[PDB]
Amino acid sequence: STALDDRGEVDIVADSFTVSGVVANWTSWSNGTNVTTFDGTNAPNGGGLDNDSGKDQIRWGQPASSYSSGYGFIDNDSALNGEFALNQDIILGTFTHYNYPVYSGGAITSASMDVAFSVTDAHGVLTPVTLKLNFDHNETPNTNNPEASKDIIKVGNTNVTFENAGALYTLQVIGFRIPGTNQIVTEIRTGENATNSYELVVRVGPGEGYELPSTSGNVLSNDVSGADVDMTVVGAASGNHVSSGVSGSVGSMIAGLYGNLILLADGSYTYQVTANASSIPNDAIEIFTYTMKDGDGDTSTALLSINVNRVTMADF
Amino acid sequence: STALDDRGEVDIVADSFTVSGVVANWTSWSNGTNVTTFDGTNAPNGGGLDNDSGKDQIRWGQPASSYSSGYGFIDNDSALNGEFALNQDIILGTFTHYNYPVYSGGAITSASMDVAFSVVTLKLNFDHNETPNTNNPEASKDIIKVGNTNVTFENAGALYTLQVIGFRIPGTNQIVTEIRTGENATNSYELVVRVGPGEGYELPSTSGNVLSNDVSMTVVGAASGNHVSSGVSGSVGSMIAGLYGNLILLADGSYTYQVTANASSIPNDAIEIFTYTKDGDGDTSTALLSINVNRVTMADF
Amino acid sequence: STALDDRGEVDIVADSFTVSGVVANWTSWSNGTNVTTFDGTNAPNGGGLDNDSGKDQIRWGQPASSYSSGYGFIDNDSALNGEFALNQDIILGTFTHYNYPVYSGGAITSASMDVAFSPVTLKLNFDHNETPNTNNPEASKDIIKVGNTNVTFENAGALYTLQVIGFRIPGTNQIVTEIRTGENATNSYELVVRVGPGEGYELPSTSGNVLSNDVSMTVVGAASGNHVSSGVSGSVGSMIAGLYGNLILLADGSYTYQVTANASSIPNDAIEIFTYTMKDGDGDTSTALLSINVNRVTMAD
Amino acid sequence: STALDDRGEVDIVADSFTVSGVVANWTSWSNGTNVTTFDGTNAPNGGGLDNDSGKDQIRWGQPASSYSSGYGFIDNDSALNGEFALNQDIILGTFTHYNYPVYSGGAITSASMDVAFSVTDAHGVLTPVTLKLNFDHNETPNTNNPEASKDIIKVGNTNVTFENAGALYTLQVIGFRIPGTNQIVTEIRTGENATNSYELVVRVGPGEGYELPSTSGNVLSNDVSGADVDMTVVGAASGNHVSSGVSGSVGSMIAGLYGNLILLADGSYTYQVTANASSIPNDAIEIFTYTMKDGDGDTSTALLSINVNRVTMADF
Amino acid sequence: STALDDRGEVDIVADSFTVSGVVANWTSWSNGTNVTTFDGTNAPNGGGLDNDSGKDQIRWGQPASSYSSGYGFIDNDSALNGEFALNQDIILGTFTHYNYPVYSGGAITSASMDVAFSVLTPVTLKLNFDHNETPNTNNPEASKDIIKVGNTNVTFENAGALYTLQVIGFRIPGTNQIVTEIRTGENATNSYELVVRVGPGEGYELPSTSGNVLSNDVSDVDMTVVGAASGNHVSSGVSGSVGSMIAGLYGNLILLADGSYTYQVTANASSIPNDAIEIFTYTMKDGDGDTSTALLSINVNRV
Amino acid sequence: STALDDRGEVDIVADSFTVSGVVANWTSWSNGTNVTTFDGTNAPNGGGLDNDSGKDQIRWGQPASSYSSGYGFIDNDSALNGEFALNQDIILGTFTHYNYPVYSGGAITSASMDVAFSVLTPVTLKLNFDHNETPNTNNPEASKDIIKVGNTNVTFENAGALYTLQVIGFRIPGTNQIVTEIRTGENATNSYELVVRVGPGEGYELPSTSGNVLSNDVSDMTVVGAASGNHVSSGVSGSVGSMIAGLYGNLILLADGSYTYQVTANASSIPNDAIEIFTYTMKDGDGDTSTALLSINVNRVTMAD
Amino acid sequence: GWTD
Amino acid sequence: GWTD
Amino acid sequence: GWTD
Amino acid sequence: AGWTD
Amino acid sequence: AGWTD
Amino acid sequence: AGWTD
Ligand SMILES: [Ca+2]
Ligand SMILES: [Ca+2]
Ligand SMILES: [Ca+2]
Ligand SMILES: [Ca+2]
Ligand SMILES: [Ca+2]
Ligand SMILES: [Ca+2]
Ligand SMILES: [Ca+2]
Ligand SMILES: [Ca+2]
Ligand SMILES: [Ca+2]
Ligand SMILES: [Ca+2]
Ligand SMILES: [Ca+2]
Ligand SMILES: [Ca+2]
Ligand SMILES: [Ca+2]
Ligand SMILES: [Ca+2]
Ligand SMILES: [Ca+2]
Ligand SMILES: [Ca+2]
Ligand SMILES: [Ca+2]
Ligand SMILES: [Ca+2]
Ligand SMILES: [Ca+2]
Ligand SMILES: [Ca+2]
Ligand SMILES: [Ca+2]
Ligand SMILES: [Ca+2]
Ligand SMILES: [Ca+2]
Ligand SMILES: [Ca+2]
Ligand SMILES: [Ca+2]
Ligand SMILES: [Ca+2]
Ligand SMILES: [Ca+2]
Ligand SMILES: [Ca+2]
Ligand SMILES: [Ca+2]
Ligand SMILES: [Ca+2]
Ligand SMILES: [Ca+2]
Ligand SMILES: [Ca+2]
Ligand SMILES: [Ca+2]
Ligand SMILES: [Ca+2]
Ligand SMILES: [Ca+2]
Ligand SMILES: [Ca+2]
Repeated sequence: STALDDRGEVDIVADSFTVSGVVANWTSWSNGTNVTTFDGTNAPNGGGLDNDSGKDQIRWGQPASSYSSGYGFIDNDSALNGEFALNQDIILGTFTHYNYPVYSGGAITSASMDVAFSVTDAHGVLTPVTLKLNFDHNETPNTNNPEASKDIIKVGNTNVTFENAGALYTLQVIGFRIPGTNQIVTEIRTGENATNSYELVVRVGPGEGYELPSTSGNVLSNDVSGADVDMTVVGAASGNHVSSGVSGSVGSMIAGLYGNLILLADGSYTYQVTANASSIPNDAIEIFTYTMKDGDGDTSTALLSINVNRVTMADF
Repeated sequence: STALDDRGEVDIVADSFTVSGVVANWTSWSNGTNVTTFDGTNAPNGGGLDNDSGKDQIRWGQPASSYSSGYGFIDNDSALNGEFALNQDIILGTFTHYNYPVYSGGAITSASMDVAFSVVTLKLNFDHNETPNTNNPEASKDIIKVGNTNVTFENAGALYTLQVIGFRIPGTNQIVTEIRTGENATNSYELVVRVGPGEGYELPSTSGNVLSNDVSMTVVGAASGNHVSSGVSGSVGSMIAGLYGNLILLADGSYTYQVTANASSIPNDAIEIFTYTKDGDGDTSTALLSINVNRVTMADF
Repeated sequence: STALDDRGEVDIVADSFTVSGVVANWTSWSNGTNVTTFDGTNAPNGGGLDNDSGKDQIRWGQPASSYSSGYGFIDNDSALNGEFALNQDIILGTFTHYNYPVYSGGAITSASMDVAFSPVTLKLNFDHNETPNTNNPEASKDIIKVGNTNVTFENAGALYTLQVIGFRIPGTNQIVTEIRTGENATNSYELVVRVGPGEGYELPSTSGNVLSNDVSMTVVGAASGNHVSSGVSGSVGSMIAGLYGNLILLADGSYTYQVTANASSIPNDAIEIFTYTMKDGDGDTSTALLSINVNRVTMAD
Repeated sequence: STALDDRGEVDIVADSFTVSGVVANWTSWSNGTNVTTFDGTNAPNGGGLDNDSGKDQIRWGQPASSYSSGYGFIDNDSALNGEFALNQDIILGTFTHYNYPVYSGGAITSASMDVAFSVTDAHGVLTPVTLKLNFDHNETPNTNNPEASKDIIKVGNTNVTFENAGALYTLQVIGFRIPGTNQIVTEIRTGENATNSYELVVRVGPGEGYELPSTSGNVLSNDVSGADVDMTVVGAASGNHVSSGVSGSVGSMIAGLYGNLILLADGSYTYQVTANASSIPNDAIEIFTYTMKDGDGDTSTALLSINVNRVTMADF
Repeated sequence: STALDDRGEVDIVADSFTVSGVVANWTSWSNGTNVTTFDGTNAPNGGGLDNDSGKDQIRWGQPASSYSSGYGFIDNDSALNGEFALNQDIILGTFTHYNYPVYSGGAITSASMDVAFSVLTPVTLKLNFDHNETPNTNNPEASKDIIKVGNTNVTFENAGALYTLQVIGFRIPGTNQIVTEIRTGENATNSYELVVRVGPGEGYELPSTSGNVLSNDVSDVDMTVVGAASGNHVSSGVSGSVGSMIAGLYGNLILLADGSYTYQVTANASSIPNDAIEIFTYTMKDGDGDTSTALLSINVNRV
Repeated sequence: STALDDRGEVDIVADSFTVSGVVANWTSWSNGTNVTTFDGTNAPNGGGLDNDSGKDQIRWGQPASSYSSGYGFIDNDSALNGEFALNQDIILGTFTHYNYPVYSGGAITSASMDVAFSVLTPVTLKLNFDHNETPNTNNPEASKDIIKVGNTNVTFENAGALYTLQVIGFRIPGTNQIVTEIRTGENATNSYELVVRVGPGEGYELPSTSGNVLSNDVSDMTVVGAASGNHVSSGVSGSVGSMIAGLYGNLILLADGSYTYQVTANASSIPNDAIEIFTYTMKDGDGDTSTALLSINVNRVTMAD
Repeated sequence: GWTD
Repeated sequence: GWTD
Repeated sequence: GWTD
Repeated sequence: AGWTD
Repeated sequence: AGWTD
Repeated sequence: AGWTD
């Protein structure tokens, strides 16, 4: 019995749209007293400045100690330099949670913000696109326990599909990130009398929802055993470990250079590209090792090699 | 450099379906004690009457002081007079939150109500938070969250969607998607829905670019109405309220206009007028964006 | 005036899919301290054993009294014996909520688990509320919310959807979508899913109108079974339980019947019988039957 | 030798209970297909209306021609006006047999109906009494012979004992009666595609079973003969027939005004009050004549006069 | 381990009442046409003669071929000679079923006869009959008509104590079999003795006694009855019949595996001598598997 | 006018007797040809086996096609494990009807079987059967043979108090319906569970309690609604004088407030601290309505109590 | 002319 | 098509 | 050859 | 205590 | 009493 | 020791 080398390939669109500056507007909220929305200012609790007249700030509550609570979203227009890259984390802006003590009952329970922008094709055709974001808000009753007193925001994983040069793209909310970290969260917790700023991360790719590029296969399909022996995957790992063979991790998420592998005992696998397109070179290959066992109990090891191919929207 | 007037148009289906009386049934809930559902009665906590045998009331909890908490939905069949108008706020009924103090742990966490009718079933979902009661009465309020669910159905070969908008205090204009109700209190709200063509509900809309026909550029001002004498400054990228809807116009001339008004509020020959005002030299010019808001029938769509 | 007998038919796919053992992995979470994921062990708080190396356990918090809180999902591979039946409740596994007292602030707010099998992956989502603990033990319970997620996949050229139904106490019939668990306790629930044809999961259903072949009209009564001798009064627009599913019949004769039963519970030659009574403008009543054939088909169709 | 007049007396309780409306429920049955139990309606085969929500109708079988067979019991609450009289025929209701042709095998073999009603208990609390009725049913296979094809019902002579003001009483089923007739039957025969309605007759009286009031005696006890000339009754009759004397009917049932006499050759007799109490006046006396013969062959005639005394329940 | 002889006793009242001639009257019936009742006559279908004026005959139906169907009851006054013996089969009379073909639908479904007699205390026994005049076909067994008699009774007082007279059933004369239903062919008559018994108390019950044979046996204890039989079979020992009805001279024994027994006197008192003893044998087995046999001797005392 | 909650209670004896294996004997029958009785065997038509020598089988008729018709009763000694529970359905055994075609006229019309056991005190329950071997025709439903079992009983003494064992009837295994007559096709057998119950007193009676809910009401008053469970929020309409199923038994409540509640459940199904809850709505002369609860304790008690 |  |  |  | 929600 | 959130 | 969730 002998395990043979397997080969696969996955395409990742690596490309960019030309886009305008983005404009954020708080459009709707439920409940709350003294709710205001506005374009950010350098007033103490004004949220800071942005290049537009959209109302990027929202506030609520009668203050019990100083300022009103609320949210603010400062766009990333400068650094985005007029471009959205595909299959690439995009910092749309920085979302700040302003949590202050307000008299109880005075806060919203939910709210929604529009982010609008135009998209140019190669012929100069502009396509207006609006992404809607939704937030559930829990201004918690304040007690002597400061962790329990934190206020909690929940961001929905909303998206928008739009057309460009005759094909569909989807922009999709991923979540919130502490700058300089890699963890995305979908809920934020903020202490009273504090602010909390997070990058708001989105991605855009082809099709009607956003999906990480992926490929699937079966590594046992080409392996060799007597007509009267069944084969089973008993080991898997990132990289080339053929000398040693491998044990365990069957059905675990296995991190490679560009993405993750799951390989099941019956040889079926899915590989998913999680890396930013910018991190993926030309001639990119992802290598895994697996070990198979046959009915006799004999083991054999081989490689699964998956070409990560950078392609264009036009060639997709 | 010269700004040139711009024209656009947007169609709004203005029409109606013939429909039956609607029938509401609480079909499912999660958690809770002493949970009952029933057709409303004039018992004290019975919810009031409706013209059908659907179970429009739900209750839960062991009462600590008087009554059980729950929800009730009294349909608006009488005033709807057998009709759903398109792109028009519809009061499907009145939703009442009965919040009473019940022994802790006794309340549901969620529930679903069906609303059926002939032209179809709309499913509504509710998350429920019966909050632990303390000396702080605002913290002690119980909270309801309604989902923005919908149903698509066919009529004369085309798709329509009925969509939940949310809750409204009667005689007000604000829609909310969560309700907060004090203990030993009831809270009644209109439940607002809309129906229109297609597979989801979407407000009628149109898009364009006002700089496309201008002569030389950056938009530096926008406003509702005709302000050509003065020219305009600011509001680029803000939501600008007109008579029938809202405009957003960006610095590169791209705009979207969205009809929010009830169709009933939109006359024939309806036109929405905006003004906008700069070239590389720093010279300014002002012109108008005129949008027809056309009432059309389902057939003419 | 005379009510005539009606006949309907609803088809329920009754077949099975050959599937691998399933493998669960906790893939993502938000917030929390000391979060770990792992393949279950027979350590005290290790969750128990499963036949795979997927990380079926998640734990969090700095314990204040003994153990960390978390979740665990033990698959049902043994009893599922390599098969998913269509339109049949499937116990995918047993989900346990481990709620212990952890120092405040230390728990996740949400998390997501993948369940893979042959290559199809169902994603499950959970909102978590580790509530601040007080002297009120019901208020101190921690709450889990599971989403009704699904996955569509292809087989022999046609689409199937697997869909999360919710949580069930074993040996009971109630599905919930939220769990409440006391502090220093565990809570285990069957996780129930269903799979059927198409791009979402939908219970098989059929619709009609019973007055269409009547001779002369308002439906004034409806009931399960054959009650023609007596005639029937009431329940117009209520959910009427039959043997295999539910009927709603409105006053204008329109009805929907929905098969809720597990396919296993539906014999060959299965028929669902209802009775209705009609009233005409004269005030004269007449009663008849609505007979709906529930037909077990194959994926082949 | 000389026959001497004889006397006797018998008490009949004549009195009434206050009672509620009665409520009938079919509680159980054996065999049958499509068996339903429901409150009566004015549907064609619905049985008619009654003032309560008890299930007074039962039906069975798949109809072969129109309707299902069954039974229905419409109470007599209106005319009973809240009262049960003692030792008095009571029409509890009207029982109808609905016999239709049903596909063979589809009918019950038996069934039971409860009839419940309130009567004040030891403390004056209105609490219930329940009479259980039992029916054997024979839905006969239908042929060209219509008499053989009739379906047959048998009702049991069941009863219930209950307490009132410290003294027990027993309501008892007598049977079925064609209205306006006097014959009670315990079985009914009904043609196919027909209905048959009958009064259901019950009686209530004191004690642990229902028994017609009765008295016994011997008429020869006070008659006069020589020590060795035995006396024998050779005639008996209703009324006063002393002028003529009487011959025959010794040991026959002899109808009087209020009841029946049997008098045997050795002088022993039993008299039983069958009349409704309502038919029995004050100062009611029942008169019979008998003729005696002694060993010599000499005959003598006299009277047996039995007072029928109406008494209350207070009197026991 | 050793089985020890067991003794028991049972009393059977052996005695008689003085009674009058009995008088039968058909008092009630349900359904039927041309229903008549009467004192029997020597007319062809008149039932024969009896010493009284009670109506001992009943008839029904429109004859299709000759006579009407019905029932008749001729008392046994002559041979009873003024006496009812206790715990003794009594032929109260002879019941005849007259089954003739009558036009369909014409027969009763049920009927009731009184039998009155002095003991001087008047007593009345009520008898009940269900009647099935079956539709006649080419199958003569299916066409037979069927009578069912109830096992009714009457309790009455004598010298301050209660006696019950009880219907046992019907018997073909010169046979030992009692039945409670009769089947009679069309155009035929069927005569049966009507058998009753009277004894002390509020219902009639065969005299009986109960006990346990293992109670005095020696063996820790693990004893089980494994055999039983009528008579003395100690030499051989007995195997089987545990829990079966075992016929003795005067009655029946049932003995269970745990030693409990009931013995019931079925014999007519007339058949039971003075110094009557009923003997049975049983074999016991202990936990070791060792067997032992002994006797159960039950005295049958006439009182 | 105001309806006031009402309380009640009912005791159900929950307890068991120690009993021997039971022994069945066919003792008597009327009519029939070639009638035999015997202890069951594994012969084809022998009825199967039981642990005793009682004659549990009876047969009759000249066979026209194969076997003789008859009855057989296989006791349930193994599973009963030496115990009779009170107010609890007891499967005494399995009764099988063997219906074969026999030459016409050859079948019994009736028969009786004794079932004896010790409690030591022997006890004997007598069972009675009416039999109708119907003439066979082309109509197979009409040709079925019919059995009727009587609802007989026996009272016996234990530790100075009376108990009654009572026949309930026949049941298809795994179903809940009791019947008192069986119909069996020709050339077929039909097996059922013979269900009995035992409880205190001189006849068997389901535990029960009675009362009046209007007695403590505040005001003419009339019950206009009743239902199982707690429906006070809504109030209730209808079902006055209907049998209302609860968890453990049935309620009938009349318009004048009088009610009877009867425990039908097996004692095994009744927990400690068992309570049965009903709702009723009252209407006064003004036409005003008020709703309240009737709460009944169902108390498990021993024979000693 | 049926008979019983 | 027998009936009862 | 009738049977029951 | 009898806490309420 | 000056409850804050 | 301290606040627990
Ligand atoms: Ca390979
Ligand atoms: Ca911007
Ligand atoms: Ca700005
Ligand atoms: Ca801004
Ligand atoms: Ca705050
Ligand atoms: Ca807070
Ligand atoms: Ca322009
Ligand atoms: Ca309605
Ligand atoms: Ca209503
Ligand atoms: Ca309703
Ligand atoms: Ca509350
Ligand atoms: Ca609260
Ligand atoms: Ca697994
Ligand atoms: Ca494992
Ligand atoms: Ca695992
Ligand atoms: Ca916790
Ligand atoms: Ca907690
Ligand atoms: Ca119809
Ligand atoms: Ca005299
Ligand atoms: Ca009534
Ligand atoms: Ca009624
Ligand atoms: Ca009724
Ligand atoms: Ca019929
Ligand atoms: Ca018939
Ligand atoms: Ca001994
Ligand atoms: Ca005589
Ligand atoms: Ca004579
Ligand atoms: Ca005579
Ligand atoms: Ca005849
Ligand atoms: Ca005949
Ligand atoms: Ca009350
Ligand atoms: Ca046994
Ligand atoms: Ca045996
Ligand atoms: Ca046996
Ligand atoms: Ca047969
Ligand atoms: Ca037959």
